Amino acid sequence: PLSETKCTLKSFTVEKGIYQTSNFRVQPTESIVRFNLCPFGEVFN
Amino acid sequence: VDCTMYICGDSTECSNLLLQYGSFCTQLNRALTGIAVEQDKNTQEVFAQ
Repeated sequence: PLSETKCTLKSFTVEKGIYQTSNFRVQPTESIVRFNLCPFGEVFN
Repeated sequence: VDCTMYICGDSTECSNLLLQYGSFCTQLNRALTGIAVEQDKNTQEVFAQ
């Protein structure tokens, strides 16, 4: 995370202060899919 | 405001194209940061003399 800021200033000298490096995101663990009756027991049987 | 995420929601398909507009993504942050940096300079000089 230190090396990515020096690429933002393009400089090898990094002045004393706070610099905003690229954002981070939390990433997803998994997908969650969540969802009468036709008379096939009355037709087929 | 993060241009990359705002414009393109979490999707590289849109993220790729954004690379073609160059600095439009970044320079906004530079503008906003340019604002937010001095926003504390305002409060700095007004209240703490």
